[PDB]
Amino acid sequence: SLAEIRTDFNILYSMMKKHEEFRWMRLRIRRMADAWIQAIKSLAEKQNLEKRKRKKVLVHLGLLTKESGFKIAETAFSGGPLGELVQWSDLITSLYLLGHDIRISASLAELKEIMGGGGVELIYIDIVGLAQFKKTLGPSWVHYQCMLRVLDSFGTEPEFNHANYAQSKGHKTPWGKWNLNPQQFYTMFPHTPDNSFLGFVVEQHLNSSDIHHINEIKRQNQSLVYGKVDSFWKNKKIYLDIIHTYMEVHATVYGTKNIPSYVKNHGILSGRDLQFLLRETKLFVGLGFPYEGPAPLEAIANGCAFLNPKFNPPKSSKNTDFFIGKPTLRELTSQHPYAEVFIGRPHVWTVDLNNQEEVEDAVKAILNQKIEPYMPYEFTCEGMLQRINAFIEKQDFCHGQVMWPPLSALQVKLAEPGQSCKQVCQESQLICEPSFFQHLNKDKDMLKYKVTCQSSELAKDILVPSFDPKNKHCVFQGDLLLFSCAGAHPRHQRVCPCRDFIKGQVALCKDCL
Ligand SMILES: O=c1ccn([C@@H]2O[C@H](COP(=O)(O)OP(=O)(O)O)[C@@H](O)[C@H]2O)c(=O)[nH]1
Ligand SMILES: *[C@@H]1O[C@H](CO)[C@@H](O)[C@H](O)[C@H]1NC(C)=O
Repeated sequence: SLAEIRTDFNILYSMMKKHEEFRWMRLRIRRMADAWIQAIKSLAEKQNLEKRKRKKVLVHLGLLTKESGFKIAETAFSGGPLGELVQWSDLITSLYLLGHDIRISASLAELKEIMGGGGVELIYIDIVGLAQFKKTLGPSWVHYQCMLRVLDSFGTEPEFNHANYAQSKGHKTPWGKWNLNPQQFYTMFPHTPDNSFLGFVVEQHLNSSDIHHINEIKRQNQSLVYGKVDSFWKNKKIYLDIIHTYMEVHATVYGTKNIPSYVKNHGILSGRDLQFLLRETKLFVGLGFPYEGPAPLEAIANGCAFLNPKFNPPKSSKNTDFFIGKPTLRELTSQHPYAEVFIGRPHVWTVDLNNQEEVEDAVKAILNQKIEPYMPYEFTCEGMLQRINAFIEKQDFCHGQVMWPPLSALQVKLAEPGQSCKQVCQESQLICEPSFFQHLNKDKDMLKYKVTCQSSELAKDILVPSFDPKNKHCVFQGDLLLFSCAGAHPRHQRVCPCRDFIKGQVALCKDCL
């Protein structure tokens, strides 16, 4: 009944052989196996993994069901989308190494059998899979809703999750409306503090001697374009011509008349051959699309600089077809906001693609830069293992455990008008902690944080609790499902729950382990 760390992948390989659909994830795990095993042993030596209850975990890969009809396994080796399979691979591996009892499903039949078998304590599922869960189980699916952890790359904001409020606000999207605790949504990058950051591991294969003699390994004038689809290259000729002035321009593109004649195409590469190419490459070139993928972090892990297209105005539902109907109003300041804000120079140059001088200076700067391979701790094997272990042991929506994060981590901030709780926490080098809103939502609570309510009313709005400092009037939350880090009050101040984070591990407060 106690979890024991696993240091051998034989049982896992055996589980993943039972579906052809898993082939790409099995090959990824096999390439990263030595790094994973080093990591679970290191975590267990540093940090108490003893006396954890072994959980029966349902892992339902909705994106791999026939019923979903996505053909993601079918395109996995021919340049189709891999972001979601990267994350699923690293989640399954983490659960397995931590010694949990994983039951993998990629069919309605398996979903129903596993849930039928009882004893399920935890459910990892995607958005397509969640619809299938509700349909397969029927009305008692809600009996399990607190055990759901919903892999949702781009995030779901409270205003979209609340079905009745989303309708009241005229949101016409099919997405959202699950009425979950929004911390139950597991994102690819830590961009949505209303949600939990799951992430993944950045694959690299530089041994200690590679990292040291990286200046001698790298072709100093080799650039590689990020963009495995020809359409991504539309209207990039002037940009690429500026880079071609200084560097060879390599590509990994399928099929192409958006691609200048001078570009050295390798076509779609296997994982190992891509990694070898990144090891050789000085500059990884963003075209603007796709948004918030793993590929740039792979380049940075291999000592490549990332040229990150800046978006002014920021891209969102208000101006970008891709974002219309997504259950979020979040704006992207660049192709890879994580790379921009949490890594930055010298590894990431965030440049206006249109500004020829800024692009030319970035390329010339990057050529003159010393290579330092870098991975943020949260995207290492040991980082992800620490994060998902903390979530499994500590994160409880079923009212069975102590409060987490602990109240001790609460730092109240007042957001100005036009400023969200996400923004005011961030610019204090903190992060919004939506589990703390419940402590900021009445007169006697506001006194503790030096806010004085002469008058107060209740509103069912994402923008409250709010404070008019001019009138000393407080608006409190009437619908607890509408507590939201996202959203700026145009008139009043927001009362905002912030927490600290372990540096390089934003998911976790300093006292959260
Ligand atoms: O020729 C290639 C180009 C990319 N990739 C991989 O594709 C994965 C997904 O990265 P991307 O950011 O392109 O995300 P996607 O759009 O597939 O979700 C990364 O692990 C890359 O290593 C690959 O295997 N071969
Ligand atoms: C890059 O470097 C190679 C080898 O030093 C050189 O022959 C080539 O002309 C360079 N190409 C560009 C576009 O700068």
